[PDB]
Order: sequence, then C-alpha cells, then structure tokens
Amino acid sequence: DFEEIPEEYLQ
Amino acid sequence: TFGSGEADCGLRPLFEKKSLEDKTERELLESYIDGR
Amino acid sequence: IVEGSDAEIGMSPWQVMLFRKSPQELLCGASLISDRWVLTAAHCLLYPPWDKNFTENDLLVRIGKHSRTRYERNIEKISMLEKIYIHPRYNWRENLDRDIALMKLKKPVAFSDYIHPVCLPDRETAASLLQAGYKGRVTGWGNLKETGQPSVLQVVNLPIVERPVCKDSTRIRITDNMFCAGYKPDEGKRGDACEGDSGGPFVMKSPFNNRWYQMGIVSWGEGCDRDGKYGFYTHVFRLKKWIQKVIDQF
Ligand SMILES: NC(=[NH2+])c1ccc2[nH]c(-c3ccc[nH]c3=O)nc2c1
Ligand code: NA
Repeated sequence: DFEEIPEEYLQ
Repeated sequence: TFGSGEADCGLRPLFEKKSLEDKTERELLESYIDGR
Repeated sequence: IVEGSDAEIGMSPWQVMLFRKSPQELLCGASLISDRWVLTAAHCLLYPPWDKNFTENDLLVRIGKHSRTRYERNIEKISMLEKIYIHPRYNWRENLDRDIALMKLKKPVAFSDYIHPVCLPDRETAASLLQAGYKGRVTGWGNLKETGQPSVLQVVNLPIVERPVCKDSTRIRITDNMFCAGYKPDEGKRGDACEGDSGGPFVMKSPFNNRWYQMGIVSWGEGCDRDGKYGFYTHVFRLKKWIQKVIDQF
C-alpha cells in the first residue's frame, strides 16, 4: 500500500 | 520556540500570502458571528 | 475523516504524518509548530494497554504531503526525531487527560509553499475563539468510515459543543484539558475524525489577524461519526505552559 521511500531515511 | 510560535506562523504561502481563500474557510468565519 | 472532502494543495501546510519504519505505516497525524518541533497526541506514541511504546528510532515524520501512500519527491521532507517528550501527567489509565506530546527533529526543515508552521494560541485568542457554535477544522489521512482509507489529505469543519452536552454523551470523565466538537443528531450535518487521525490539528482562523491557530489535537472519540457522540480534543492553550517549558529548557 505505501510506496517505498529513499533508503537514507531508515538508516 | 518561546510562547506563541515562530513569527510568521499561520499565514499559508498559497493562500493568505497571495490573498487567496480556500473553499470552506468562509464557513468558519461565518460561524464566529461572522468575521468582517 | 468521515464526511470531509479532499483538501487543497497547501491548505494545511502544517499537517505532518508520523510514519513507522517497519512495518512502514501511517500511525497518526501531528502538526508543525516551528522549524524543529512537532506536536501530536501522546497516545500515538505510548499506550500501555496495547503495548504501544515507540521511541525516536521507530518513527519518521513526513512533512509537505497531500497523497497518503506516495513519496512526493521534491515536495515532502522526511525527518528523524532527536527527542520525544510526553506530558508528565498524561493519563492513559483512565481518560487520556493531558494527551499531548512534543517531538524534536534531528535537523530543522526548510519551509516551502507546502511546509509552513501553525500558531499556538495565546490566552486572548483562546478566549475569543473557543466558544460553542464556532467552527474549527480537522485534517488527516485516517479512515473514511468507522469500519476505506483516502488517497489525499481530508478536511472537515466542525462546531465546538457546549461542555454539558459533551459530558452527557459519554460515561468517561471529561476534564478541563479537553473539549468536544461535532454536529448534533439534529443539525443535519455530519463529520468527525476517525482512526488514523489522532495527533492531528483542530484549527481556527482568527478574524483579528487572519492567522490559523491550533486549538486542539485529535484525542479520542467512541466510534466514528456516530449520532449522539462527539470527538474530544486536547485543549492546547491549557497545556501551553508545559509546551513552552520543554521548548526553552531543551
Ligand atoms: N471518532 C473520533 N473522533 C476519533 C478520534 C481519534 C481517534 N483515534 C482513534 C484510535 C483508534 C485506534 C487506535 N488509535 C487511535 O488513536 N479512534 C479515534 C476516533
Ligand atoms: Na456525532
């Protein structure tokens, strides 16, 4: 359901 | 930060700042025994 | 939001989304009060009954949104939290009294036409706008029905209800740190916040200086848009000293 967000926001 | 907030708070870029009104704010203002 | 419409682009530039990292999901709404502070409902973060107790690391704050599920590249910003402060007397054991929380972001965010803070009210604005009959606005990406999730941010304008009416609609103890709003069964108008909307802002536009002030935070309700029931919100102006203390102490 939610699109993926850029990996640098998980870390 | 201190009380109240930022300084330019509550003035929306795409509306107040360009003197434009969203479609239902009038409803709010009309309920404060009308505001103007 | 039940019986609300699709908001407009940049209508609520202070609307913030609390996003969990794993599973990636919408948790609650929040509001942008300065370049570094976010305001939300404490129950969004800590609610022992249902083992909820999140920390900085489990959340992300998405600002500048409209769409609920898409990453709006070049429009929204994502921040991590530095600190979460819950009201020292938030009561999750009985009625969610003092349901307020502050989050400090890692880094400031730059404002845009889609990201801009809301004002917190002062004794006189509270005094002149928190009157029964006056309408406020609530926004969120929560459910559209009690038992149905929107694609865009939703908005609904509700009236404040007289305290006697709020207290006589529930068995829970109302305190002076909450207020309720909504139409009466007898006002042929509906609307309410619902699941997924907690933490978000209830705002009013001052006719004295045309600024939007946030008077409440979505706290609770029994079901969604049920007749005879109302939505309860945290009373921001009564918890404002607490707010100022943590923002000038930290
Ligand atoms: N009808 C309302 N005015 C309302 C408002 C906030 C709510 N928040 C919740 C809620 C449901 C489940 C988990 N967490 C919540 O905050 N239900 C809610 C209902
Ligand atoms: Na109702």
